[PDB]
Amino acid sequence: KTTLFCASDAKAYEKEVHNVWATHACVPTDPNPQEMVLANVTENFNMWKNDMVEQMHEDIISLWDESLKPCVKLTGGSAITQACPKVSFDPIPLHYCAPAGFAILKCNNKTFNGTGPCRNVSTVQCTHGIKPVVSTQLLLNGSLAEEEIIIRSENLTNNAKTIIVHLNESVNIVCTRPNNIRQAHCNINESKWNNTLQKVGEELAKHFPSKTIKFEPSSGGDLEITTHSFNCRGEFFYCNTSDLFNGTYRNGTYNHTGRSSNGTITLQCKIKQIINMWQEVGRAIYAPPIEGEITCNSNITGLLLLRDDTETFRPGGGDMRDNWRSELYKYKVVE
Ligand SMILES: CNCc1ccc2c(c1)N(C(=O)OCc1ccccc1)[C@H](CNC(=N)N)[C@H]2NC(=O)C(=O)Nc1ccc(Cl)c(F)c1
Ligand SMILES: *[C@@H]1O[C@H](CO)[C@@H](O)[C@H](O)[C@H]1NC(C)=O
Ligand SMILES: *[C@@H]1O[C@H](CO)[C@@H](O)[C@H](O)[C@H]1NC(C)=O
Ligand SMILES: *[C@@H]1O[C@H](CO)[C@@H](O)[C@H](O)[C@H]1NC(C)=O
Ligand SMILES: *[C@@H]1O[C@H](CO)[C@@H](O)[C@H](O)[C@H]1NC(C)=O
Ligand SMILES: *[C@@H]1O[C@H](CO)[C@@H](O)[C@H](O)[C@H]1NC(C)=O
Ligand SMILES: *[C@@H]1O[C@H](CO)[C@@H](O)[C@H](O)[C@H]1NC(C)=O
Ligand SMILES: *[C@@H]1O[C@H](CO)[C@@H](O)[C@H](O)[C@H]1NC(C)=O
Repeated sequence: KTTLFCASDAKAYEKEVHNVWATHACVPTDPNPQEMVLANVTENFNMWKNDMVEQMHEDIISLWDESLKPCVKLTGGSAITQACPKVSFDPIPLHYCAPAGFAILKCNNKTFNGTGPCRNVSTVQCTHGIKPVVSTQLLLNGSLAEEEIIIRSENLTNNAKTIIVHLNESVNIVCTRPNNIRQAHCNINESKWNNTLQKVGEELAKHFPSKTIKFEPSSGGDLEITTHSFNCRGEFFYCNTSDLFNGTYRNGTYNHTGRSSNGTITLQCKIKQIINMWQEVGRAIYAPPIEGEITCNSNITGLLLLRDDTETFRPGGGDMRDNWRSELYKYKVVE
């Protein structure tokens, strides 16, 4: 309804690039924030049409332009060349704050699916701290649901609409390029993956009740959406999830179909230099990988799915506003 500002813990003395950007663009966080409950009000939210998401998307585009400069950027006809130094890159949390005379309304219902009316509301001046993590298929390093796994969609009957699964317990994923230069792998505990994909099948079943629930690898598209892609320490990883989204949930029981080995699923990955950009339609070329071991240890805290008797779900992604939505869903600017 208005333009918001960001607050952060960044420090002007980190040269990590999120820190640099935030110290120029954000104000410091209030050490003790005000929050004002109101259990009577009942207030309508819509996470799928929330202008906080558009403002955040702008900010993160700006951060990546300042920070992860490509050697070449192809946008349509044009090709732009610049210095592409290797940088230190680790996302930090960002708070979005309402300016003077507006407030941010927070929905306090633990199972609120992001849509419709909400009974227990609050007024705050800033959101919680949201780490702007760019990735597909798996949402990393977010904040888990309080109670049960929530299923969010602008419209579950429209199978073109992305489904956000909000996990209530996180699942560890560890990706490494050991000391090819391009070759890397990720490891997930097959047990924890089994467990969470069962519970996700249960919630999906509540919404599609006759049908069998199948998980299957992403069909087609750019490598960025057909693998789980993400930035780790500056380098762009592309990890094959064919052994991860691979399993059936038949009779209130889940059966994993993908290959494990000693109780860990291992995704093969490549570090790539030609990137399809998430900010706009365009390509970006980066320098070859840094030296040594490149490792990220992340929490899978949500999933992005697309639905095709039987209902089949494939990993989705590609529109980073859904990443921001998965965090901003309980908030609304007012007044
Ligand atoms: C229903 N939604 C389907 C969908 C599928 C695929 C995409 C979108 C949307 N895009 C999308 O919405 O852009 C936002 C937008 C919206 C409206 C108008 C313009 C732009 C992307 C369009 N950009 C290209 N074509 N170059 C494409 N996504 C990626 O390229 C991607 O994620 N790359 C990547 C790079 C690095 C990392 Cl680390 C990473 F994790 C991922
Ligand atoms: C979310 O809840 C609303 C009612 O609050 C309901 O109308 C809508 O269908 C639900 N959507 C999903 C994806 O569960
Ligand atoms: C998370 O939610 C699921 C499904 O809604 C439920 O079965 C499970 O017990 C919950 N787990 C935890 C750790 O709260
Ligand atoms: C969402 O789903 C379908 C589109 O397939 C359509 O009936 C309408 O847009 C929506 N329906 C409901 C119940 O929201
Ligand atoms: C879940 O993973 C463990 C580890 O391999 C396995 O022993 C167990 O049988 C699996 N459960 C399934 C596939 O339902
Ligand atoms: C992932 O690996 C499988 C089997 O190794 C292969 O068939 C599939 O095409 C791969 N997908 C991508 C996007 O690399
Ligand atoms: C599941 O994994 C196996 C081996 O890891 C693979 O052969 C199979 O094609 C995968 N399922 C699908 C639907 O791709
Ligand atoms: C997730 O957070 C951990 C701890 O801050 C970090 O080491 C890891 O690299 C993060 N993952 C991504 C993809 O940013």
